[PDB]
Amino acid sequence: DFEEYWDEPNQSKMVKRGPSNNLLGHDQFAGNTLMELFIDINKSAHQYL
Amino acid sequence: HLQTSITPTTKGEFKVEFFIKDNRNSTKWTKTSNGRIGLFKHNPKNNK
Repeated sequence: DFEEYWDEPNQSKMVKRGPSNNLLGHDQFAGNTLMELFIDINKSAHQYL
Repeated sequence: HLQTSITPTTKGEFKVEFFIKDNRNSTKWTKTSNGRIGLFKHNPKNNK
């Protein structure tokens, strides 16, 4: 009799988004909207830089 | 979850705005209070 149990804090969801191809970055849900981003130009999505 | 934001506005001045939510789940904040403050040294020669 299968029932679904699971509990992942939304922080884990916000972490599993990983890097971002675009230069806007991923959202840190806090106060006035805040767009964070990490860049390593050697990678593929920012290689053109 | 209460979070205060401090925004530089002018020389000395600053802007303060607050927000709240539920911690483990909520991505939705709703501003509860706000105001402006200024970091100016006063004149304590009219005092007591």
